[PDB]
Amino acid sequence: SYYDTTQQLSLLKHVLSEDKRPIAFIIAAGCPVSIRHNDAPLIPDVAGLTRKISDSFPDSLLMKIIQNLKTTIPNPTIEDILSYIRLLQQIPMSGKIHDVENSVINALEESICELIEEEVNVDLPGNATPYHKIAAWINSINREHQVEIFTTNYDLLMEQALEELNVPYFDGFVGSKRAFFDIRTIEENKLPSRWSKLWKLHGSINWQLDKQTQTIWRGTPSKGCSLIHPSHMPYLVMMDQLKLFLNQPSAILITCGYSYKDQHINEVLSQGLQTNPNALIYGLQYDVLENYQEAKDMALKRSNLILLAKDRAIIGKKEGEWKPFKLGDFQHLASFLEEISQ
Amino acid sequence: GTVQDVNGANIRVVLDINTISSLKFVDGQGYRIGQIGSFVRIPIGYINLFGIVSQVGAGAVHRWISVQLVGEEGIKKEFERGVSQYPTIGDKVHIVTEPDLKKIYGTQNKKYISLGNIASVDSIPALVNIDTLVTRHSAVLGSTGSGKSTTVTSILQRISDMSQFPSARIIVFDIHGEYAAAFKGKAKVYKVTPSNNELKLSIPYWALTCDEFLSVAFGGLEGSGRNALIDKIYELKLQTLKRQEYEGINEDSLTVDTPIPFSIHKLWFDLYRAEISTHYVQGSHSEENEADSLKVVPPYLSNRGKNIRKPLEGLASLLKDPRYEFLFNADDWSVNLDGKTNKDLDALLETWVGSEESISIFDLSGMPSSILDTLIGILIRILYDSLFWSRNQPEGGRERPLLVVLEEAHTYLGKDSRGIAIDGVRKIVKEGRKYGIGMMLVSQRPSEIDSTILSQCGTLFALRMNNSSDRNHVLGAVSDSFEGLMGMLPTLRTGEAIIIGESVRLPMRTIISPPPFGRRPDSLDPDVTAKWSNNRVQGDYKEVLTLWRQKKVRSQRSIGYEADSMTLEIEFNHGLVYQYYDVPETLHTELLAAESHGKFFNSQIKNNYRFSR
Amino acid sequence: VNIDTLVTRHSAVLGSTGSGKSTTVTSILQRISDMSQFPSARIIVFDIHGEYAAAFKGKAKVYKVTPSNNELKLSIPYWALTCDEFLSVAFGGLEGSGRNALIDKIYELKLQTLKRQEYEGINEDSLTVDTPIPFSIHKLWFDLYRAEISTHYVQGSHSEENEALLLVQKGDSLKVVPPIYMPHTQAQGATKIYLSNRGKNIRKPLEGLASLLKDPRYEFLFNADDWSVNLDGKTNKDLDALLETWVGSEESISIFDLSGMPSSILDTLIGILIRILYDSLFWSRNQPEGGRERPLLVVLEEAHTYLGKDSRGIAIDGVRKIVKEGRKYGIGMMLVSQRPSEIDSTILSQCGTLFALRMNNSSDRNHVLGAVSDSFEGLMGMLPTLRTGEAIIIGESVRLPMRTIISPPPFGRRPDSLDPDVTAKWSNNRVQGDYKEVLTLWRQKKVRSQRIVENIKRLPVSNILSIGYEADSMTLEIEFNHGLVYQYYDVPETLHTELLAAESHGKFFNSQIKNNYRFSRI
Amino acid sequence: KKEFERGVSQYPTIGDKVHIVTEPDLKKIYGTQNKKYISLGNIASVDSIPALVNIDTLVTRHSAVLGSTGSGKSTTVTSILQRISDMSQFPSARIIVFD
Repeated sequence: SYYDTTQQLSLLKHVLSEDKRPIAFIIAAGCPVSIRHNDAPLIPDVAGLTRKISDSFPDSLLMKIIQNLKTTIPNPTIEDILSYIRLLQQIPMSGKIHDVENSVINALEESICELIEEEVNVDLPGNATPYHKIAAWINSINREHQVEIFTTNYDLLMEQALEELNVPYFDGFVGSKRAFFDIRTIEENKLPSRWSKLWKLHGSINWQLDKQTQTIWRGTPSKGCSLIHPSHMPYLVMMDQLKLFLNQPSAILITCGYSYKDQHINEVLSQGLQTNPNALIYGLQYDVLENYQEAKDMALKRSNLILLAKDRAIIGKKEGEWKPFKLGDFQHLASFLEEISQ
Repeated sequence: GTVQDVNGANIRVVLDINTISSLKFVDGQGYRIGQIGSFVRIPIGYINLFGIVSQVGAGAVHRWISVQLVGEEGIKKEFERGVSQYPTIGDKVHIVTEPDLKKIYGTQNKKYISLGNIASVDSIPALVNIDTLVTRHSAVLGSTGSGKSTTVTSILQRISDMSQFPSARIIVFDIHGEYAAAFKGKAKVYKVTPSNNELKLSIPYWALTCDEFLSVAFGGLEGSGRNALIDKIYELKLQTLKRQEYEGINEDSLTVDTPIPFSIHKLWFDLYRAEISTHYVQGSHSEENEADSLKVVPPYLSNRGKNIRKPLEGLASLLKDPRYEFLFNADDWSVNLDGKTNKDLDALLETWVGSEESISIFDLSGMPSSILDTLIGILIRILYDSLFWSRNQPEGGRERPLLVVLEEAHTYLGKDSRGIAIDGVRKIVKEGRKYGIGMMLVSQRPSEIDSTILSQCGTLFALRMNNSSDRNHVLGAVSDSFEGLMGMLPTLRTGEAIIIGESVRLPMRTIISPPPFGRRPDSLDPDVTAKWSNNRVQGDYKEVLTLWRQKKVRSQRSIGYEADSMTLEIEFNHGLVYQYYDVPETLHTELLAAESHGKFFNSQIKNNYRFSR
Repeated sequence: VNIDTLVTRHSAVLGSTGSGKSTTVTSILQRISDMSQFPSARIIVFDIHGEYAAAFKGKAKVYKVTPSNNELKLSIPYWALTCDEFLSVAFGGLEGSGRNALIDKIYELKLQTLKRQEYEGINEDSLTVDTPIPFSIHKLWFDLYRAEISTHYVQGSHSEENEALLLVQKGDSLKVVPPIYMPHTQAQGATKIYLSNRGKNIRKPLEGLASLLKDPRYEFLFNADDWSVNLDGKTNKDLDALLETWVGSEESISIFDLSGMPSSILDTLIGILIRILYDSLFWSRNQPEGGRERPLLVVLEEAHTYLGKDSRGIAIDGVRKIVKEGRKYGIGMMLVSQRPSEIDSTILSQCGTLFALRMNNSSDRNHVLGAVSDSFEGLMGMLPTLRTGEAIIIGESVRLPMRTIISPPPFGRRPDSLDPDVTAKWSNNRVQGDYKEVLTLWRQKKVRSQRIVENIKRLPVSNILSIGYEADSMTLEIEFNHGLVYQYYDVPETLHTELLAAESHGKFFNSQIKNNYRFSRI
Repeated sequence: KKEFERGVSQYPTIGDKVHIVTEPDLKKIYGTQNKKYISLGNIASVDSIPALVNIDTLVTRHSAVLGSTGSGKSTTVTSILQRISDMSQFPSARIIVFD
């Protein structure tokens, strides 16, 4: 019927105040858009980027691609159009359906990647950002188990904020000039207690492909050679580590700004929750609860996750609502974390 | 948490979870690791062996706890006392979650009444059968700072629902008169000098036994005066029987304890005229040789003078004392010079235990402390005799049981108390089990009450008790001792209680649900800071002297008014009446047109004119 | 379980109030006194709350205080008591010369009775105050009360022939009414009348005895039905009939229901009964009616209220004497209590067998552990977690201390006191009452109204077991279970005629007749 | 963050943390917003905290002063009477002393 916010907040503070249970973070596009340097948001989300690409790009020939995507799929985003372009470029004689030369689609893809790389790269504003506040919270407690951070974005705000307060982090790559990716150190998982690691699921802009042996590496951000691709084997390196951490007994994972639209991530989370009875994931849904039916399906099927919104909440596979939750947004979550820290 | 020991009635656990200890949540509800007030559950095959936690820490040997076994379930039947097989090593002990607690705290009987919410979770009810609460006994023990009035009044009001208890009958022997605001309109009020809406308590003295008459009126006569009083009482009873015919009463079987009125003012007049007036002619003491009765004024010396002049003088002084008005000057039982009253004692009984309400509040606040024990004994004995001698009719105590609550009983039920009230209480406790008369004790110093009388109470209401003597004395009277409940006594919040007895299936340390707003018991004590904060105004002690000489509390002097009388009147809450004098009518006319009903009053009428409450 | 040691070496049943010890005791008594196996059983129960009469419907005689349908009336003649117990019951233990005066009067009355009525083996030489010889108490009260108030007509001599009675009130001996005497006045002009010069200081005790005689609560003591004493000292029956009715009836179990007795003399009366039974079974230990040829068992309920450490009552002496000496004369004992910490340790230690039920607190468990002689650490740690109806038998009557489940009693034999029900009475709609009638009953000190029909003939058939009615009085009589009989007054013929033709016996009664008509339980 | 009230709610468990009380917390405990309470002195530990005592219940419920003759009970009684009968705050005080 009615669930009291105070009890849930107290339980969250209690579990966050204990260093025995390892913690994880999921930072989707909803957190980065919550910070605005100007009146407008500093970086718009996937919808904003898709709108900008559509308004910036005859235009009818380009729009035929979105029409073809909409024929069998809903309103496509940047990821959907990128996947379609990559699939078309996989087959040499695939542009005959649209009858547009043999390299116009590749030129459009290059223009799109240049546009997204130029748009996403921006310097962080002053120390009032929630990212700096979370980084400060990282050093607050001397946890014996490092906290893991998973990001689905593309920018470099996380590492900038972390290094602004001198906290170590590790993304798999080791090196100063080429940063050759290592698999042995990731598989060994023998790291010091003070060493935390930040894992990039969808890649970053500084990631580059050296071609030749198809080896990926990170370094100075260049133009063209980017691995922004969400799904397009580093991706398995992300997924197996995430799954292995989910199955650790007495593990807690928190998410913010994630709309449950990524089916594969939702499937992985559901599989991990079913596999591990001791796992626990807190979903901080945004806007209204009705906006994510997959969240309701996961809550009904899996009883190890709790979903809370600004108006309604479902705890233990039991539908309900508050009895008059600002924590849905990233700013209030960061404020909660910092007042716990003090 | 897996049990690794069986020690008769206290098992010990060795938890294997490294550091769970953080409100281990199951199915969206957060259970805690073994706490003081939590419940345990050790599964053995098919039956669920439950338990209650008593002590935590090194006191059990850290990872050892002191678990106490209470009960277990049969074949999915219910919560049963008496285990089948105490668990051994190898099985993990689980906890009683919220639904499991509901099942344990669930009852199929509709006589069970939900009295509140468990302190653990505010949803699970305390199903309490009210038959046990009224039929056996009750007792309320705790410190005054724990809020005893609130919990007691809440229990009484919940017990008295018109839809749930249409045949209720509750008598509260409150001494401070603090329950008038508690049930303003749901209970009658009986005082000595009521003001607005209360009935006036009246006690016919001739309806009591001879021993009570000797104790209260005669002051404890035992020699010649007592026997003369016996002779006079027998003669007066015979004269009353002869003058007026009483059904079932004649000159054949006139007993000493006969509740038939006899002249007492005339008796005092005779006992004064037989020892005051002088015989006109010596040798004879004739009544015609003189050398009022209702009025206390009395008119060779008379040879029939008694040696009870001092008791007679005491009786005469009592007859004029205003505090004895409710004792000797009952309205409908005012004994005429020939022993004739407008009404009978059946009218008194109908007025007391036959009103249209379910709860009746009788207050002895104005009673003198000189014979209060005898008065309490008289009231209890009158109720018991009325509902026992008429217990064969459906109007007796059996067919509509009664519950009498006695507060601050440690002064009248002490270890060495030899009064008449304690005898009546013992008689009730030993006989009313079939007669269906309930009793509930209220006190704030349990260490003084007799052990055996408290041991005869069915269910206890344990509040916060900081001193350890009270804890020891209470533990001496409870036969189901759980250290989880035995040690939580001195840290109870103001409003919580521990209910242990036959009225609950399991010992519940629940929360006394507060009574609805507007019904909160509180005696009308003066406000020290409010009274002492006002500036000094001129006084008139001549009126005080006149009142003291006259021994009268009535002076000679909603916004009402009377321009001829120049007395503006403003009324406060709770039935308070004020009469501000020397107030020009224009001021009150402006006040009636000021705001609505306030401000102006405190602004000008509060501290400028002599008032009268 | 051995039965010879269970009786000769005494027993005890201890448990908590929630452990259902009553069912265990009932089952044990039913099993021991089986007609098929033990045709010559002999059991006496000192029921206090009257919760055992219900269990034994027709298997045992019941001696209550006020009979209603078929139970007898308990009656203990006052002349069967000894001098000390009689003094402690009537006068409350006078210590002055009044005790000597009363003893002399008892001796004189007993001598006169022996002269009037011949008795075997008793003469003026072998007569003691202790001898149970009937004698009138009303005559004694009359004599002693008249020898203290009445004034002699002539001064100097205060003989009975000088009665200065104003004429009017001659007075009656059987009745409590005292005679009236003229006031003492030796002044000139009128006759000189002097008060009695032999009056003792026993006016108040005599007034108390008169009040006790007039009190209906002491009918079983001072108004025995077949053992009432006339002024000449003659009774309808003798003590042999009482003894035969107590421990010689055709029923194996006799139950004394002491619920309605006064609470201030219960200890003394229990001591009286114990002493009478012990003496009767001791002085005749050679005859076939004695204890040796037919052992007797005494069951005492709530033993913690009379066998305390510092109890000054009389029952404790009798209990100690039985426990110490019944092994030879064949008199057993069986103490039942729900508070072992109150029973005297020197008494609890001599009980051969212990039936330890579930105990909650620690004091009782510690006392039981201290008062045991055969303990196994495995079983004794199980005491606070015993199932309801399960017992741990320990003592000399078993080969090994074993944990048993007592066989439940047969259906319709579950003990249950007829305590009035709170829910039914409290939930019923309130009706008008008769204040005048209850006031008259209270003044009269009687429990029977005037409008009670005498001899209504009933017919066979919440449950209804019988139905009776009358057309002349128009009063309905409905008989329920447990011996309850009700009498509803002023009922039209239509209601009960329709009820007799209804589908069942009930429901409609609760629908229309239950709470509309004034009734009176008989 | 409401106030300090007598009576506990949930008892602690093994392994919990115990903390020393600092003077601000002592002020939070011994400090109250009720206007009836008046200051009679300071705590033994630190003199900053005032000793707030109810005055209406002290007068009406009952009182008592018990102590040895060498402990200066007369001075304490004089101080209490002077503080209770302050004219600025209580201009209508009425006290009778049977010296």
